[PDB]
Amino acid sequence: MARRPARCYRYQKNKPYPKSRYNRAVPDSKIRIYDLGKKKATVDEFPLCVHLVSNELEQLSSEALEAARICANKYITKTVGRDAFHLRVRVHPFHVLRINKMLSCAGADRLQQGMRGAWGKPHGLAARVDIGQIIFSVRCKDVNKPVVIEGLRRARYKFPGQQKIILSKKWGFTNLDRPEYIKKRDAGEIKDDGAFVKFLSKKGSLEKNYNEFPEYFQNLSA
Amino acid sequence: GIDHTSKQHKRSGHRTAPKSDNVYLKLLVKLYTFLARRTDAPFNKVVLKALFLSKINRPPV
Amino acid sequence: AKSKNHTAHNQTRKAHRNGIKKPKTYKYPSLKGVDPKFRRNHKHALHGTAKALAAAKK
Amino acid sequence: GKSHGYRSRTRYMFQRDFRKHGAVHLSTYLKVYKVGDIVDIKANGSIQKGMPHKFYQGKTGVVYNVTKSSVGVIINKMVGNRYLEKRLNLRVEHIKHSKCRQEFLERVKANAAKRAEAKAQGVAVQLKRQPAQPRESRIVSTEGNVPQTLAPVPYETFI
Amino acid sequence: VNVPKTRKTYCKGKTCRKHTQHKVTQYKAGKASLFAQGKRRYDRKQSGFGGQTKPVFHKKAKTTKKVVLRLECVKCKTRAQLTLKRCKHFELGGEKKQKGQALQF
RNA sequence: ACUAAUCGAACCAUCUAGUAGCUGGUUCCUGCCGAAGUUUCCCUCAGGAUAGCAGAAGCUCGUAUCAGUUUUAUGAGGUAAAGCGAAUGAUUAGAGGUUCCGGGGUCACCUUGACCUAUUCUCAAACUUUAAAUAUGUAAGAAGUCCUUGUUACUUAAUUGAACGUGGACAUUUGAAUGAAGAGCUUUUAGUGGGCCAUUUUUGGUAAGCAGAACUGGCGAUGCGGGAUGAACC
RNA sequence: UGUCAGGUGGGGAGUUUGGCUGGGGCGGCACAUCUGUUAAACGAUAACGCAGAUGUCCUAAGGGGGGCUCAUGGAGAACAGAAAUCUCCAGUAGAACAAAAGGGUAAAAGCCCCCUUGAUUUUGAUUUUCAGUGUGAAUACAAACCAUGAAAGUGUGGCCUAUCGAUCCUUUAGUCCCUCGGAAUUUGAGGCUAGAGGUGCCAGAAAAGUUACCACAGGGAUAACUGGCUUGUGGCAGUCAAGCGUUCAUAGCGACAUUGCUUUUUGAUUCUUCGAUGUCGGCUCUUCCUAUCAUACCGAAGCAGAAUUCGGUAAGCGUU
RNA sequence: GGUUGCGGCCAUAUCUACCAGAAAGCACCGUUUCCCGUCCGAUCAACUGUAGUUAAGCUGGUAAGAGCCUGACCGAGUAGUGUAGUGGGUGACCAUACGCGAAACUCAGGUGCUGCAAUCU
Ligand SMILES: [Zn+2]
Repeated sequence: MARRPARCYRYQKNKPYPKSRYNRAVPDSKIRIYDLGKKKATVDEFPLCVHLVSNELEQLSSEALEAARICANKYITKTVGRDAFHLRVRVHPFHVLRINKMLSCAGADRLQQGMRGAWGKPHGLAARVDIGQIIFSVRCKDVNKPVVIEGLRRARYKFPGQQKIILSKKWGFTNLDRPEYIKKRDAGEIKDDGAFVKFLSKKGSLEKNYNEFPEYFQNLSA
Repeated sequence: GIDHTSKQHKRSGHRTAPKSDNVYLKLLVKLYTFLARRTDAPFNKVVLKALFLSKINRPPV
Repeated sequence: AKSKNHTAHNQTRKAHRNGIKKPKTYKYPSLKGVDPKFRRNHKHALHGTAKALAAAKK
Repeated sequence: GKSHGYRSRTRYMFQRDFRKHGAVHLSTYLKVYKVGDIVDIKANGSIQKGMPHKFYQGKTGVVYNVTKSSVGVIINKMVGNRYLEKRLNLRVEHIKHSKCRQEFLERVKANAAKRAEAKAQGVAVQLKRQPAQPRESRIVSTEGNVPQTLAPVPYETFI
Repeated sequence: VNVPKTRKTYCKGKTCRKHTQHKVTQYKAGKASLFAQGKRRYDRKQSGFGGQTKPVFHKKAKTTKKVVLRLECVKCKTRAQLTLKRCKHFELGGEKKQKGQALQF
């Protein structure tokens, strides 16, 4: 069947209806890959973190995320190469939209009842977003900043509503502000773990804290 | 335009005069209306409001 | 044909028109359902205390 | 269709609290209930025999009957334009003493106590409670406490 | 459903007043026994013209009968009735269960 | 088809003023009060009975056994929110670690097929630690408090206790606030039992002046000023 | 031939031919019940809302008591392999509890073992549905008698929330009881008290269709027309730009999305009309809109000319 | 102050590692005539407190311990929500006024407390 226009399912009209054992017969989401670019770079390689944040409360159709993801990748890749960035599609397609299946054939009024038992069958998936929630997060080196904003600008155009390109003060995908993460990385409380980093807590078994973070204890002692 | 907590123009709901036609039974009420009003004795007030009772409310003694 | 199934509109208006009123609790509630063992006492205890006050009244 | 069984819509009213499942603490059967006591109803779901209906959970009423293992509670009930009286067969596992009434009782002993000394000396001992009165005047000194000014903070994304 | 041929239950036989041994059977309705008051009335009403005059049952929904048990006190020969729940198939005291038994087919 | 302008059962008279849960109509004035479209049951859904809302007749008393109210105190809830480095269910990315219960490449031979652990992203009406707001139960005494000791076939080992008591002492306040327009009770009967809309919370639907719900208030039954005009809006 | 009986007997007679329902019919049961959600944190709350289930099953899968802990994972043990049985360790329950779901349960409400019938009698009170009616189900008791346990205690069926039925009539049991009225006896019948035979349309008629020959009462409480709400569907338009276009995204298109307009379709609805608004198409005739096919004047092209394509003002004028 | 028997609240008590335990007590421990029970005196039962013994168990302590329990002007007066507006916004929703007001997070603490009885260097 022809895909219904996104104008119909724009708003958060219905309560969440996710894939569960009560929601059995549903198709799969169009978006499957959520992390793109040089996704396995360490945290320091990509200091700057940019977010594409929705300013309104609507539903992002699952495939609209896939549609914007290919566009955001494609400008970014061809401008600064394959591995100059790492974009993460934060929000996920869990809300399963419903379609009431209809017959529009000649004289379909006979074979179909209209609104009797009009509970809709699953039509697709969409991502529920509220105001201020991040849609896209790209992390890259700071000189790449013009490219990622423009690349995010092209991705904004696949989304309904208004979205904002905000230059987050955090150090990449971390939860730490730039000047004070530098203090933390310098003091040596940070071990990479493939793509993200480990923090040393003031609480814990000191022997394990020593196992993971020998450099902190050496740095203080020295 | 005021709110009305209770029902307005609500009759007191009690018999004020014997709605029997009996003239003699109205003479007694005329006498006791004067006594109930012109005395402080609660007894006259009681008998005055017992003369108005209907036949079912004035059972034989 | 198709009539509205249920509507509690104006239901609380109606109840409060005559006022929602307590059952006007009285002293000495009914000994109804009270423990039959206890009740079969209270007959005798009252029977004893009445004659005791009667004898006291002489 | 539609169901209104004896215990419908009780997915969470008869759940035992977190880490409070299992055996009822043994003080429950030890509390003594006398006719006239004011008790509330909180049906611990663990004990299935003698549960109250889900309407009475939280309803506080007096005890009118005391039985081997149960007590009889009177609860007023909203039915149309009148309150009905509901006498309930309640296992003591589902009830506990009301702490509201004992607060009033201990106050009464406090009122009687201070009235007793008021009989000797100090008439007009002001029995009745007083709500929070408007605060009286006072002097606010500034020794070491100069009023430090504030300014509204500029908007920052903070993200 | 299986219930034993015997049961130790109460017997209000004016002499027992205590739990006594019982012999139990399936309830039998018994012969219709014409000359009953309804049958005499019904024969009078059916005789003549007008065809069927009283309703005749047609629509059947239940497929069970509440089995009633004809409790019979072994001593005083007093008969009492006990009812059970509905049952598609019912037996009287046969093939007593054994738990740790093999898979006999 | 035709059977006297009458025919899928003629015409005339009567039973007959047949029956109607259905349609139309139901005649003077003024005054006071004044709704309902909801519960439940019905071969019930165009209708009834029953409860409710209203009137009238009042009756018993005289400021209370009160209240669409608040405070204080003490309960109850599992919604909104929040949570997944918390359970179940999902979920993206990686990082580190295996019995001869699979190396698929030289026998124990690096050997890409695992799960487990420390993280990371996003969730949930039929998930949840926790958890509001509003709404909600009770109490705020004189039918109470305290002391003395009588009844019981009930209870205790007991002349212990439980209930009811008997006699004694309990105003500036008889034990929070505000108000009370009188308070409480009965009888009886009319009409109603087609509702609709607005804010907010909502369910199905793409949506609807759509269908169904919760709270409240309105229109119906209502004029008057405003929105040029309008049943609901101010 | 008369009477009675059995059959046959739409020839004929009478009558019925459920309800709900986004018109009705079909379907379905939303008609009696249950769980979770919807249900908006007391309660109550609907839809032909969603996920489902019930009309049974059990002398044990009831009751009491005793012993132990289950799912799983890991380590091991000839056959033995992932999975035959044994042993140990970790094991907050991730198992089981008859059956749908939910709640609840660790010296247990789970597995095994022993005994038992309380799944008994008399009734009454109370809770839910609620009119505070009945049925159903359930809670607490009392008088009894039993069961189990050493006892406390528990037990008036299933761990709890569903598993079910009025008057009449029949039949069975109990009281050996009352009556048969002019006395008596015995059968017989009728009573009283406890059930059963069933009414699932589940507060309970005994009930098959058609009407295009129809009629009546009505209904816009309800369709078929239009109109109105909305625009899914159809059409039309737009934004972005992966690419096609030899090279080049945008000459012309344009996938992936995404934003709108229209009532030129079909929808959904039941607001207006059922004491009638004459129901398609064609003939004819007028006007209007522009979302322009031609013509006027233009701009753009992968427009040399000509043919064309796109777009602008433009509905004046034509459109057989 | 320790121990035991019975406990109340039911992790501040739990869990995982290490250390310590005078006296008493607890337990481990020794043996199967009788009772009793099991494939198996391992469980249970009996009997000796005798052969020993802190290795356990148990109790206490230790851990920048997980957890759990408190607080915090840490988050946060945030999210949310009651009321109102001829408030903004096409809408989605948002701000405001009068109120109430979380949770996660972070920090700071703590790791049982008692009750009856007997007993103990
Ligand atoms: Zn007998």
